Amino acid sequence: ARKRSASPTKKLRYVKRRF
Amino acid sequence: GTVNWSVEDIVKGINSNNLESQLQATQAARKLLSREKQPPIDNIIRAGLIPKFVSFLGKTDCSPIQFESAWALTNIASGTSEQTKAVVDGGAIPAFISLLASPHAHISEQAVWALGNIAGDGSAFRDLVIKHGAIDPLLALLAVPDLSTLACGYLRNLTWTLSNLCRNKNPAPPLDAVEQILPTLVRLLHHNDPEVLADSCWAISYLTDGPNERIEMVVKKGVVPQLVKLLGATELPIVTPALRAIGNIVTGTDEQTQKVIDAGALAVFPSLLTNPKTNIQKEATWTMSNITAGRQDQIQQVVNHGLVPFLVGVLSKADFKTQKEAAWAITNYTSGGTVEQIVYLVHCGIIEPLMNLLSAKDTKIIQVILDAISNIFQAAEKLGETEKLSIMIEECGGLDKIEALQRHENESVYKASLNLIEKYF
Repeated sequence: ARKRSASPTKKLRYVKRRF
Repeated sequence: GTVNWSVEDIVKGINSNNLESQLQATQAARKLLSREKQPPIDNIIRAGLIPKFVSFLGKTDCSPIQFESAWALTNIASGTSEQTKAVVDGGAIPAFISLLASPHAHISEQAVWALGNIAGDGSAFRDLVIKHGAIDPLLALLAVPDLSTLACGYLRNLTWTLSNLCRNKNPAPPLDAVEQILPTLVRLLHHNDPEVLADSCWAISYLTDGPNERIEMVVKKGVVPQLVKLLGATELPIVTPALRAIGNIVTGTDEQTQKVIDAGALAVFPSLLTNPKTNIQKEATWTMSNITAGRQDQIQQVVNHGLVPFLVGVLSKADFKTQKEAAWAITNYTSGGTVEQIVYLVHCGIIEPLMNLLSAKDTKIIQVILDAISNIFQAAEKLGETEKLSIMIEECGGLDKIEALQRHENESVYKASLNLIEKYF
């Protein structure tokens, strides 16, 4: 019984445009 | 006035040595870059305007052009990695860091936003923003007796930028930067604004997505109880990151997992394991799978909270990804549990859903289910009740599935099914 880490996030860039 | 300008007109205005014409052209560029559909970022870059905007960032004598250029550069940096790189190559990082200390709150906020975009590009630009010394002024902006005195949007932008400074791995953020940011992050995690809470939880989830030492850095600040409280929140944007953080924490040592259990987390899982949002169910079942991989006393606390029936329910009906997480949880339970805990698991009705899941196409879930069945059979051997379990599996129709898997393409499934049928059937 080993611990299983989270799967890789597919969103690699988090950015926001100011409207 | 400054609406619907051509890039040619913007360039003509910015190339003039009239600061007011430059300001109006920069505002026109900002408005062009703030349009809903397809802002012409590439045209602005190709016109060579980024160096001009970066230079304007330093016009302390003209705060409006500072603000307009900061907004324009923020929006350029919000695009592709190449466009963010174009902003960085113009020297914008130190100029924005210098603007963080501006006496004009809107300019400081815009600089926070721009640095957030730059750091959100990835780990390289994140660490470069850190090396230029952004953390100290960013945190100084939050060194106030009561966060409620700050403007809501200002505080939200600061929280989001800090979260981006905690984001990404390979490599993870520098340890000293994490230690510098964490106290303010806990303070924000105790704020009342839903967006600030959501972004603080996302930051904590980033920081806990790593080895046990990072998890320890986080849990030694005492955040786990607050994370559990937020796990119990009504707003999904808060519950989702809180749940990811708790799951990350329980991927660590048994003592960190026990800190999660001591804070009352299990009491929330009846709702989480029945949550109408599939992602919450999947993440909660994965968290449960990592908790059942712990000590026998931790498995026993899972039992006492009445969560085994909820695992049976998720195994019986749920999205296949959630059912796969539930199969993992059952296999870990049977691997680490006592004989009494395993027979309790069987008494709750695990066998029928577990057998019904052997009809799936995924090989790994089949292997996991067969391992769990082997563990349950070992438990029944120590009790001399293997025949009752064999009858329970045969009446369910699982013997058919196992003798069919005997002909499976994978070697491990083949051998495990044959071992089960040779040893117990």
